[PDB]
Amino acid sequence: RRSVYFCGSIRGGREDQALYARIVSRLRRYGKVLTGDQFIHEQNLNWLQQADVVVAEVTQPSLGVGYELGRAVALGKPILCLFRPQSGRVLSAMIRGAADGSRFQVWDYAEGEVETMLDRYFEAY
Amino acid sequence: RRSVYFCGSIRGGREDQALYARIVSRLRRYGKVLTEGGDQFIHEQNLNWLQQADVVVAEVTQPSLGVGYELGRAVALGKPILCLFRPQSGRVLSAMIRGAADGSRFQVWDYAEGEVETMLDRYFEAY
Ligand SMILES: CN1N=C(N)c2cn([C@@H]3O[C@H](COP(=O)(O)O)[C@@H](O)[C@H]3O)c3ncnc1c23
Ligand SMILES: CN1N=C(N)c2cn([C@@H]3O[C@H](COP(=O)(O)O)[C@@H](O)[C@H]3O)c3ncnc1c23
Repeated sequence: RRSVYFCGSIRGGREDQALYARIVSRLRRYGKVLTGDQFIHEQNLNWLQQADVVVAEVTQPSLGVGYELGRAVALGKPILCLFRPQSGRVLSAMIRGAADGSRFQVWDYAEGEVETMLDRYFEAY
Repeated sequence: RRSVYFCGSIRGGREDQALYARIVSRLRRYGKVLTEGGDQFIHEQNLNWLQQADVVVAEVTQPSLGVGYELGRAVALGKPILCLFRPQSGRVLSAMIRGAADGSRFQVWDYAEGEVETMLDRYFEAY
C-alpha cells in the first residue's frame, strides 16, 4: 500500500477546509493518507520522507504548504498541485513555474471537479 | 562578494512591500542582494540565485506559497536561513516555519516594526 502526503493551508487560513476533507476522503482509495512546533515539523518531515506521492491544494496561500512542497521536490517526490482559477487568485509563480509536467504537476480545476481530477492523476500514476 | 537571497510575499499579498525594501537596503550593506518566459522562467531564475546564495533571509509575516517553497528548497541545499516574523501583525506564524528552527542553520526571530535594521545587524556580525 502506497503512502500519500496531503498539503493544505492551516495558519494561512482554513477557508477551503471542507474541500480538504473531500480530497483526503478520495485519496484514501489510492493509499494510506499520512497527514510543540518542532514536533509538528519533525513528524511532518518524517511522514514526507515515507510518502510515495505528495498532493497539495494550493489555492489558499500558505507558508507551510509551500515549505512542504519545497522539501518534497528536494526529496525527489512526485507532486500534484491542485489550484482553483475561479477563486480570483493568480497562483504563486514559484509553484506554477515548478511544474515540469511529470514529477511536478499543477492542475487547474473547478470546485466540483476535485474527485474526478484525483482519479485522473492516480489512474495514470 | 557575499550573496544574500531575500524572500517576501508577492502573490500572497503585498501588505509588507515597504518593510521588504527596508530589509533589502540594509542587506546590501552585508552583501549582494540577488533578488530585486512566464512562471517557469521566474522559478528557474530564482532556483539559480538560491544555489549561488551564501545566506537566505525571509520576512515570513505574510503567508505565501513562494516564500515557504524557497525556504524548503534552501533547507535542502544546506543554506543558512534567517526568518523574521512580526508578532504585532496579530498572526500566528506557521508551525512548519517556526518548528523548522535549529537556532544556527535555521533561525526564526521575532521583531517589532522599528527593530528590523537592528535585528539584521545582530545576525550578520554573529555570522
Ligand atoms: C498545529 N499546526 N499548525 C500549523 N500551522 C500547521 C501546519 N501544518 C502543515 O503545514 C501545512 C499548513 O501550513 P500553514 O498554512 O502555514 O499552517 C499543512 O499542509 C500541514 O501539513 C501542520 N500540521 C499539523 N499541525 C499543524 C500544522
Ligand atoms: C512575477 N512574480 N510573481 C510571483 N508570484 C513571484 C514569486 N516570486 C518569489 O517567491 C516569493 C513570493 O512568492 P508568492 O508570495 O507566492 O508570490 C518571493 O520571495 C519571490 O522571490 C517571484 N519572483 C520574481 N517574480 C515573481 C515572483
